[PDB]
Amino acid sequence: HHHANIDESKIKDTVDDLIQPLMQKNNIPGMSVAVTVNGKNYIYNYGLAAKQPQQPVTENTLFEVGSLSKTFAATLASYAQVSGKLSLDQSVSHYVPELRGSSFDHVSVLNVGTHTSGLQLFMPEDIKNTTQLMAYLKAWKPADAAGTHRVFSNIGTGLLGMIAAKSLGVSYEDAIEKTLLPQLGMHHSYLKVPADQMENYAWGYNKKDEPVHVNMEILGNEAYGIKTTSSDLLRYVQANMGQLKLDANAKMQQALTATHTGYFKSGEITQDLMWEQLPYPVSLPNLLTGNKSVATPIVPPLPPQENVWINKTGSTNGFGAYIAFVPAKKMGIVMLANKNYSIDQRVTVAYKILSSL
Ligand SMILES: *C(=O)[C@H]([C@@H](C)O)[C@H]1CC(SCCNC=N)=C(C(=O)O)N1
Repeated sequence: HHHANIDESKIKDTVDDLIQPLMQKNNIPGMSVAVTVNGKNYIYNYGLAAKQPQQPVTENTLFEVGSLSKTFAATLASYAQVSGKLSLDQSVSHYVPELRGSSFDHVSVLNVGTHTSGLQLFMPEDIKNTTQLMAYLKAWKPADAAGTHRVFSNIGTGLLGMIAAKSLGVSYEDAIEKTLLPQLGMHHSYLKVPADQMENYAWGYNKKDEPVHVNMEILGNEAYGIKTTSSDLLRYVQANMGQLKLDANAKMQQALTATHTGYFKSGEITQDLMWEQLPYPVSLPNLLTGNKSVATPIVPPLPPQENVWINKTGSTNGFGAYIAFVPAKKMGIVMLANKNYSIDQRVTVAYKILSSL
C-alpha cells in the first residue's frame, strides 16, 4: 500500500513513472529494478518472467545479464592480484605457456582486462574445444599493437577469467560459483542454473519476441554466463561501495574496490577493470555519447574514486541489463529486463532515477 512520506513509496512512484512507459514502449515482458541509497535497499518487480504459461517477476526471478558477467571476471582477476597470485602487467603468455612465442608475448593481462588487446568481440563459431582455441590464439595477430585501441572483446574477457582462475588453481566455473559469488553472499547467482531454480529463470524474448535462453559456448562463462536476481546484484553494488561486512573478507573488499582503478581513457569514458566510469556529476548527453577507438593509458592509474559514475551494460539475445552506482553518494541501481532494449534508454532511466534520490 502507498504511504506518503515513506521511503519505499516515494522511490516506487519515481521508478513506476519511468519503468511502466519504458516496458510498454519496448514491449518488455518483465523487469526488476533494485535501488540502494542511505544504506537501504528497494526492489521493484514488474510484469512477467514468462508469457505462456504466465509467470510473474518475483524477488527470486533470475535474468541473464550478458556482459555484466565480465565484471565478475574482472573481480576474480583483481582478487588474484591482491592475493599475490597474478600481476596485471605481466604478459598473457607468461601465464599461458602454450602461447609463448605468439602475439600474446606482447599482450598484458591488463590489456585483456581493459579491452585493449585488440582481440575481436565474438569468439569464432567453429571454435569448440580448448585445442582449437589455443591453435587460434597462437596464430592470431591484431592490425594495431596491443594497448593502442579499445575493442570490446568476449575473447579477451575469456582469457582474463581463465588466467585469473588458473592462478588460483581452479577452473573459472569453480572460481566463480565456489569462491567469488559465495564470498560476496550472492546465493541466487549462477553460471549454470540448478534444477530448483529453473522455475525462477525468466525466459528472454528476442527481437522477434521468441522465448530464448543464452547458449553457453567456449569461454562464454567469463563473457556472458551469469544469471542472477536484482537483489543479488544490488548486494554486489553495495559490496563495490564498501557498505557490507562481507564476512570480514579483507582481500575480497580490496579486490572489488581495485576493479574501479582507471587504466585507459577513450573519448570521455574511463576504462577500469571491465567497469567503465565518468566523472560525477554526469550530464545525460555525455552519458549517451559514451555509448575501435584510440585508448590513452592513465599512468599512474587513476585510483578508485568516490566522485564518479561507475556503470556497465550487458545484453544477450533475450535480455537487457544495466548497473550504475556513485560511490560518493552511496547510491546505485540495477535494472534487469527480459528483452534487449536500447542502451540509451537504460542509461536515461537510470540517470533520472538516481537523480531523483
Ligand atoms: C555484452 O553484453 C555482449 C556480449 C555478451 O556478447 C557484448 C556487447 C557489449 S558492447 C559494449 C558495452 N558498453 C558499456 N558498458 C560487450 C561488452 O563488453 O560490454 N560485449
